[PDB]
Amino acid sequence: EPKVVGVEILEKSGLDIKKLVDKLVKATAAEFTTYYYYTILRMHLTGMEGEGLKEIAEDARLEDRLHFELMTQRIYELGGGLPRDIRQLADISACSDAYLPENWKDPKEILKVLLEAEQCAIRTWKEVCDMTYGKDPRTYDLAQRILQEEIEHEAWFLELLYGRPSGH
Amino acid sequence: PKVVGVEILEKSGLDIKKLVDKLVKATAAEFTTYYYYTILRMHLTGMEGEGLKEIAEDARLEDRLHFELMTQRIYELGGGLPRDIRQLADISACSDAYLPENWKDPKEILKVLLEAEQCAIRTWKEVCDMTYGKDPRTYDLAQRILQEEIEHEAWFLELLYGRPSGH
Amino acid sequence: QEPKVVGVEILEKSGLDIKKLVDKLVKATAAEFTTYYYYTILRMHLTGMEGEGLKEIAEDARLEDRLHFELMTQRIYELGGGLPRDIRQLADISACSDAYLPENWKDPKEILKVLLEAEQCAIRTWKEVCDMTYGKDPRTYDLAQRILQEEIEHEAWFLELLYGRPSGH
Amino acid sequence: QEPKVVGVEILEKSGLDIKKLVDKLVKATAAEFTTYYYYTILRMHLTGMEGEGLKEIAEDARLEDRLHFELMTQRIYELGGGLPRDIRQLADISACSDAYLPENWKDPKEILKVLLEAEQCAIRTWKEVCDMTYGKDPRTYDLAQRILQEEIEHEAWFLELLYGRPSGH
Amino acid sequence: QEPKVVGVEILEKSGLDIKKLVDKLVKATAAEFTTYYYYTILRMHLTGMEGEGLKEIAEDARLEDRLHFELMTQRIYELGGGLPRDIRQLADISACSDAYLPENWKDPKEILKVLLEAEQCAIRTWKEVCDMTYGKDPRTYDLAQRILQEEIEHEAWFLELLYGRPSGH
Amino acid sequence: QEPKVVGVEILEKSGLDIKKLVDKLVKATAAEFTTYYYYTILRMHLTGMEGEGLKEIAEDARLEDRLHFELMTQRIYELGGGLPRDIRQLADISACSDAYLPENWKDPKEILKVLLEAEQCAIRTWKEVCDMTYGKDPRTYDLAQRILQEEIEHEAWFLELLYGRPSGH
Amino acid sequence: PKVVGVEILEKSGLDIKKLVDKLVKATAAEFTTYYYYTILRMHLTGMEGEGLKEIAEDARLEDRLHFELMTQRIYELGGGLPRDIRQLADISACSDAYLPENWKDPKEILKVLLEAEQCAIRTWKEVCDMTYGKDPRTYDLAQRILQEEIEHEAWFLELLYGRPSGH
Amino acid sequence: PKVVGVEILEKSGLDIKKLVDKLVKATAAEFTTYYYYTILRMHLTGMEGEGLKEIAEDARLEDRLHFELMTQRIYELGGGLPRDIRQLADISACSDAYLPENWKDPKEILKVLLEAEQCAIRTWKEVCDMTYGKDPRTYDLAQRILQEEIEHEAWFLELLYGRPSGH
Amino acid sequence: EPKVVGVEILEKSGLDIKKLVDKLVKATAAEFTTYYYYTILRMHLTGMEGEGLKEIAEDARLEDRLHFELMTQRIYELGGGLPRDIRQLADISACSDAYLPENWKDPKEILKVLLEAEQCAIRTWKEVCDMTYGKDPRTYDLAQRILQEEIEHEAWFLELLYGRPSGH
Amino acid sequence: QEPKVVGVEILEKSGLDIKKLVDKLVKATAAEFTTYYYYTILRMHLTGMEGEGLKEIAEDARLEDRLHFELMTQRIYELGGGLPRDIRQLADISACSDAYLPENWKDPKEILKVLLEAEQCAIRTWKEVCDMTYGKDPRTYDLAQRILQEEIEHEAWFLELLYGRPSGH
Amino acid sequence: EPKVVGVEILEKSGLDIKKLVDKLVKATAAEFTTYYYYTILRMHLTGMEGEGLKEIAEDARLEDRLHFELMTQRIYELGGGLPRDIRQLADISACSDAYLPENWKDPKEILKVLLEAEQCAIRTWKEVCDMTYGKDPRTYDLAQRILQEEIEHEAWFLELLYGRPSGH
Amino acid sequence: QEPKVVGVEILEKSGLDIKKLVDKLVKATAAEFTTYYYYTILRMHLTGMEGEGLKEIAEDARLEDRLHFELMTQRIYELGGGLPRDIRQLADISACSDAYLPENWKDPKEILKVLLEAEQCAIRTWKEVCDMTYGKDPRTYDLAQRILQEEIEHEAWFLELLYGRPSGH
Ligand SMILES: [Fe+3]
Ligand SMILES: [Fe+3]
Ligand SMILES: [Fe+3]
Ligand SMILES: [Fe+3]
Ligand SMILES: [Fe+3]
Ligand SMILES: [Fe+3]
Ligand SMILES: [Fe+3]
Ligand SMILES: [Fe+3]
Ligand SMILES: [Fe+3]
Ligand SMILES: [Fe+3]
Ligand SMILES: [Fe+3]
Ligand SMILES: [Fe+3]
Ligand SMILES: [Zn+2]
Ligand SMILES: [Zn+2]
Ligand SMILES: [Zn+2]
Ligand SMILES: [Zn+2]
Ligand SMILES: [Zn+2]
Ligand SMILES: [Zn+2]
Ligand SMILES: [Zn+2]
Ligand SMILES: [Zn+2]
Ligand SMILES: [Zn+2]
Ligand SMILES: [Zn+2]
Ligand SMILES: [Zn+2]
Ligand SMILES: [Zn+2]
Repeated sequence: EPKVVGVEILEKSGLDIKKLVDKLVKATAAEFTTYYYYTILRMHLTGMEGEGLKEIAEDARLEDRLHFELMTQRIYELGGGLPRDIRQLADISACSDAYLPENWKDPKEILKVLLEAEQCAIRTWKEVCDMTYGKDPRTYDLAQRILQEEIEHEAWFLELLYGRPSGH
Repeated sequence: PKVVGVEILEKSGLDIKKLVDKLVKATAAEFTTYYYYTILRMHLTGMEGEGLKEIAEDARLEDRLHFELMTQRIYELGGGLPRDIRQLADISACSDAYLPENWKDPKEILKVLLEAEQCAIRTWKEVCDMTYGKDPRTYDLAQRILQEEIEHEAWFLELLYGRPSGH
Repeated sequence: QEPKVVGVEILEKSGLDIKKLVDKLVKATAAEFTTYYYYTILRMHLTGMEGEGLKEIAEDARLEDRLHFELMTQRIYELGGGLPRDIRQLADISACSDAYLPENWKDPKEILKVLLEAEQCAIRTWKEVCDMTYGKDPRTYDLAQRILQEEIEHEAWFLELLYGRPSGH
Repeated sequence: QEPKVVGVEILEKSGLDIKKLVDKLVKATAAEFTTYYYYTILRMHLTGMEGEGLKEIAEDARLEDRLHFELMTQRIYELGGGLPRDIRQLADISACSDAYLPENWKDPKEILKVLLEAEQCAIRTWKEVCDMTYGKDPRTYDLAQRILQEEIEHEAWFLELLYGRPSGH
Repeated sequence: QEPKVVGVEILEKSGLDIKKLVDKLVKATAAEFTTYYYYTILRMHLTGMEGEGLKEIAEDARLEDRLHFELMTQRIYELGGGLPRDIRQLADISACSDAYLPENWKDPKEILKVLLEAEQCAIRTWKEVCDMTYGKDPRTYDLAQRILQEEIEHEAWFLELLYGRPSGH
Repeated sequence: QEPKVVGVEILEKSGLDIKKLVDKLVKATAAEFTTYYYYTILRMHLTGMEGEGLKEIAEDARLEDRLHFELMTQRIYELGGGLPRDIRQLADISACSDAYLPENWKDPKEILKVLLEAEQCAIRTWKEVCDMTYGKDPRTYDLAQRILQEEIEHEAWFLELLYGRPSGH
Repeated sequence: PKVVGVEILEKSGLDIKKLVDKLVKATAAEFTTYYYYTILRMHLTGMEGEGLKEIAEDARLEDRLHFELMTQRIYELGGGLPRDIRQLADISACSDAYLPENWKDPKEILKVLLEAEQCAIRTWKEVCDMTYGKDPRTYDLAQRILQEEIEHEAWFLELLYGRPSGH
Repeated sequence: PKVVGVEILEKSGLDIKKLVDKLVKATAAEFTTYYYYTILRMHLTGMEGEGLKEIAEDARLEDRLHFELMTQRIYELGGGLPRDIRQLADISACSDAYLPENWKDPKEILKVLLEAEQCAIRTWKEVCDMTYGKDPRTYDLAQRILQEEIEHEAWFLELLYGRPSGH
Repeated sequence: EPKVVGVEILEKSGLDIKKLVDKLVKATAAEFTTYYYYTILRMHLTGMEGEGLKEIAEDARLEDRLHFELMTQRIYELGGGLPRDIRQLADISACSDAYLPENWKDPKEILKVLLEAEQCAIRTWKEVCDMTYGKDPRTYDLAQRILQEEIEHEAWFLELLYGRPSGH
Repeated sequence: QEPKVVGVEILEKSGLDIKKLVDKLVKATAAEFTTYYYYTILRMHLTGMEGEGLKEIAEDARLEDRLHFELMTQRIYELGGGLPRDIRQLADISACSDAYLPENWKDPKEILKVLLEAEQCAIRTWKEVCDMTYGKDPRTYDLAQRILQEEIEHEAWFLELLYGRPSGH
Repeated sequence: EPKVVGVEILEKSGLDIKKLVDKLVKATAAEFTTYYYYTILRMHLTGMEGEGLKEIAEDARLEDRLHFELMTQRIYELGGGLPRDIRQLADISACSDAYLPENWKDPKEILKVLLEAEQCAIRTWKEVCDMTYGKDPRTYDLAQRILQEEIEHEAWFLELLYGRPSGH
Repeated sequence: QEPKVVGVEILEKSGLDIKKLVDKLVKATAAEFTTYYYYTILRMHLTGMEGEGLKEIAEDARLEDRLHFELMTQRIYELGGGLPRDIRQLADISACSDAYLPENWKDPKEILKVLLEAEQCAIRTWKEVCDMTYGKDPRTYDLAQRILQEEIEHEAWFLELLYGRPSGH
């Protein structure tokens, strides 16, 4: 088999690459399911109450799809892969399925689901940062970038649900 | 002069005078919509109506382009717009989208917008039915317009009621 | 009681079975979503000097199929339908068989075969939708026709690679 | 092996004669290619102060007809057909009569007559294709309809110049 | 409560009659909206080889006058006025006479005469607004001045076509 | 001795008190700078589902007012004036009262009231500058008029939100 | 022909022949500036003059556009440019901006630039005074130009002396 | 009419009738190339031919622009294109770039492309030699075209053989 | 009150968030005052000596305004705010007021003030980096980005005052 | 010291008379500057419905000739020459006769004649420069050739308008 | 001499700046030689085998030239410089000269050279990251960015030589 | 045996020594590469208030010379030549002397002298290539002429800075 120096420099640090890839896959799986589940959640932000909220949920959805594309590349660079079956992907997702709630006509119910998904993502990508910190500059940078946007996403929904200031 | 773009329609047994008459009435409604939606958008005020303005604005501008689009086709078919602007108002396929009395309730404005769009859907669907399998040019343009009226209705349905649609 | 939806009424007047249409739309649109996932993996494994040029053709199909998902999803909700609540449901009701990475994937022709079969299924799937909406539902027909148009192109791409059959660019 | 082409199968199921369709497509597309050549010459000879403003209208038609050629050529190969081997064959099978420079070309109305007759032939030609593919072949219909749409516009341009007949811009 | 509108107060302090100003603005803005309709028809009928180059000049005026309508309508509502409830009312209160298609429209000079008279009326109309707002209402003056500026250009275009009078481009 | 500044001489010939003008300009421009700061905080606290849509309107005003600061600052130096040496001086000489975050800011109407009052002060402030420069200083008048024009729009935005009063977009 | 854009000015008691005469002389100076600033910019050489070239270049190009701008207006008012280019030079509102003798000192070039701009300020200010409250079109264009001449003077004042201005 | 753009060439002792005749034959080859390269590109199929299509496409589109470019010049010199499109085919400077019999081997297609480009190089080089030192306009355009034919040959040489060239 | 997971992940590290926000506010305050004071400093880079220097001071001014916008967002994400009064902001600024010097007609006097402001900013943002290093990826990244531009700004003015090479 | 200018040395080695070349360049470039002035007037007077479409062709020539002036002026200074101190000197040394507005300018053919004669002079003028720099001065040749190229186009435009002679677009 | 605070903050950390600059110069020298040597290597990726490979080698070449431009700036900011002579630069390069191989007509021979150059770059920039980690935010960020692209470059050539998945 | 290269054959027919040409091209192109390196260092040391404005002129030359390297390198391979195997070879065969940082670099005139001498060498170098290819090799001549054209401009820039000699912008 071939010498992969991009991997060797990580192994020298004592980094467990199988464990890292496994965490990346679960985190990345959650991004893909988010892209699906946030589609439905955005659709159901209806009425005059929910109208302005759609574009905030839309932004999060599209940015999370790009988080999937971003970290997928890295998984393969490290010698890992995505699950063969899409159902496997759903089952190993780092996060709980962001289902449409029962009383979805109250947009706060939708916002709670979005908020919980984002909070899970924050914990998930923060764990990846802690592992790659001081060992894997490439993975750390990508994971830090993603984490940075999840923090923003949580801040958006916190501002809508509660009266908590954040951004724009 | 020989107009072959018309001859190919006549061969299909399409009544062109009747078609143009329908096109003019449908196109006239697009022009009045451009005027009336201006006033309806202006009065979507307050914190309730603020986000609604841009949705009404999008419909208004798209409907003006529907007028531009089908006006070209009317003249290609040998027809024309009414000589007087008041005639145009009178032959409009749709009822006048007047500002309602309790306009400070934005739902009243949304009701008027919704009714205007629903009329447009029925209007352009009729044109599609006549041109279907006979007039590819007019069908395509009418279909395109109808497609956007469906979207417009869906927007206002989502606002008035809690009914999902688009973006 | 429930709102009047005239965009749906004009379809019902034609005798169109809207529940049956929406069902077909959901299954077709579900296949576009799974394509987006499965083509990702298929594209990743078009490796070596043989597979290098093939990646961007598979990429083009993947990205266009994701936009097919976005496009028809909007229409499904306009018709009063919805996507499955669970992502696993979506996978299961898909109109097409799962485009799994083949066993001998290092032969790029094996991957091309899987891509081709997926596209061929999509052609049949969207053609059925066109036949139902033809002369009844202008909006759904136009969107389904547009999608079908690109699936035909996608098939043609992979036919040109697998066999020596001329198509496009 | 001879490959399964599902984009063709779905057409055959409708009872569409594909050999006859491709033959019509080739003759129509040939006329587009000759238009691109002949309209070059016709445009060149729209001279003087009378013909100056007419050049750009003939130019627009020329370039749009060249894109019609490019558009439908792709579709011909997707259907398993091809362009004629020889360029002279193409000229001979053209759906339309050759748009030759008239004898009294210094009268710009003589040139406009030739342009108009060429467009009128194209309208009839692409309308036939629409009638054949209508309800059977969504892809070919859509493309042919798009082209027909522009030929109708082109005829309208020249009708407005020759006679005083309103149209577009 | 009835709100304090300081953008209006600063005008009242100058001794400006706001009801009279708004009335003039509405009549002037109404003429812009009717122009957009009537110039459509006038442009359509600038046919033949004589009228071909004239279409785009009439087009430019039409589109610019539609933007004049949009521009001043905003200002009317800022001043606490509104457009007429009915579109027929708008037509009736228009500052200018209806720009009807003339009888011998096949002579493009007949159309140019109508265009010119409409522009000349607009110049007088917007010049009056400038005189009223001059030294009192900077916002309305600036907008009216901008519009007047383009009406002067429009008149100059048609004067150059009808007569041999130099102007612009 | 000191350079001849003809851009200033033409103003002095009109009898314009340049020291007094520059003073008014500095105080007006100081208010634009503090607006940029204070609107930042006000925008940040337009939270919840009530305040979400209001943020971008407050944002637009903030950014436009910062450009008003940039615009008139250039002019102040052209007239031989300058900004205060200390940033605390600037705050104190501001033409307008500090747009502090209100106590019950969680009611977005409280924030809107503060925004409205700031804009109303700016309208009065720039209108005074227009009155002084009117018929004497074309450059300062034009810039002050432009700014005033946008403050009128800003007021209209917040009037439409607080009360149901129609304006713009 | 009836020219209503002119009639509205005559009603104000504006002397149009006198106005056009001033406009032509002012516009002529803009044309000569375009020529003379070319030569002045070329000779802003050395390490001293290197940064100065682009400031002189900006003025030159803006002044050429002033010529284009007001030339249109002259013809709208029924006037015209001089038949001969030498006439234009002679009726210029400003003295010829000749390359000075000790041009290798860039301050000499800056002095010539500054004097030309100062003349332009006085020239266009006079036009503003005449058209003020009578001719909105000519006033607006003249005001716009004057505005840029003020900026141009400020640029050269900042270079020659230590006087702050802009960017 | 006096055509001075032609007179300046005649003074150089340039045979303009002979030049135009060569230009027409060279330009005719560009037009046929646009047709024939279409078919050649279509048949660069399989995994072997996939990357080759875009290189053949680039040549095809550039050669069509060569036709547009020199066609203008032919008319400036008082010449014209053949009345019949079949005449154009017959007077082409180059042999017809027919699809070869064993086209499924992409090297067969590349051979045809290469031969067509090599003919074009010789064709436009001849035009450069005639116009060299006499006709700056025609020389410049011919030189430009020749420059791209050299590049086209280099592309196909790199594909057929292992010969380095460009990108 | 609401659960803010973007904050919780920082608290787990042992990061003092009140102390961090306090440092961010003082640093961010200095960026805002820079935007004001560099306006005046740029205006007074006059003559043929100062002409080319204006655009370098302009670039720093505009980039520092964006540093204010950037870190302000983050302050609110962390549950902090800007001072209620603008005068408070000036008083808590991390840096000394970049006043116009007395002999400003010598452009070197202006450059000295600009240089001292930038040097203060370097120390200020470096302190923030040291605190957030290995605990707060989002704040660290933003502070590192800003620091990176302050280093460039100092290098610009060092190249003008002294003959010290840097960049472009 | 007097500096070594190698860009000039390489020309002197060819036996090129640089003083004579610069003199020709100045006279040719002077004609471009006067063209920019005179073509302004000529364009203004292409009025009526006859002259309307002709304006933009005269406009294109005017603007392109102004860029010819800018282009070759740079080269004159690179060769160690300069433009005349006085603008009147420039007019007098112009390679071409002054393109004055003709007496019967209301006939647009009279204007076209003047334009044509000016272009024909420019062709002869720049062709001379090409002949001198040919095989000696690559930079001056290339620039002169580029200009000549556009003058040939300009002559072709006016020949097509005056007479019925084909050319371009 | 002048106070350079951008350097002082590094010295406080205990960072050896002479040693760091020396490593930066050798790393940066390798980027410059890469720009030259990859030109030749790309030229010789000929035939129908090598055609698609040219653009991948082109991308690496151009990105490595930008790595040279990027880190050169930083070298001067730290008070270092490039070698006076270009031949010195070649001799101190961190990497072995990426010469055209003897059997270059086999594109795999070229790919091996490209791969070895990229693997050397990975080790080189990873060393810089390890030194600047937790001491020099600016240098670390730039070196991390470069490393990130070298990892991608290695992954490209690994995918071509062997059948190893990576990116696009 | 070896492929027929017609782009080379047409040159050989002219009697052009291609081996000698390629050799000159390589040495000229090598100097463009070393310029890119050496100008980097020279630009870096144009410090202080004296050198600030000079940096961007040196930058422009550096970047343009790197593109000269890219441009002619392509041509060298088209002619069947190649770049030196070792980068040290390239440095040694360079047509120009190494543009080293001078000892008293803190005087920007010392740096300008080095830049000027490098450009002057490039002018002579590319002029020689033009003389050889003149009337034989249109492609190489055109590229070499273009490069020469920019070296003349580069020299003119540095002549204007070092001495007071007018040039361009
Ligand atoms: Fe998220
Ligand atoms: Fe609508
Ligand atoms: Fe597909
Ligand atoms: Fe056509
Ligand atoms: Fe008008
Ligand atoms: Fe404001
Ligand atoms: Fe000026
Ligand atoms: Fe070719
Ligand atoms: Fe800073
Ligand atoms: Fe000319
Ligand atoms: Fe690399
Ligand atoms: Fe150079
Ligand atoms: Zn995410
Ligand atoms: Zn509509
Ligand atoms: Zn699809
Ligand atoms: Zn066509
Ligand atoms: Zn108007
Ligand atoms: Zn403001
Ligand atoms: Zn001026
Ligand atoms: Zn060609
Ligand atoms: Zn900062
Ligand atoms: Zn010219
Ligand atoms: Zn690198
Ligand atoms: Zn060079």
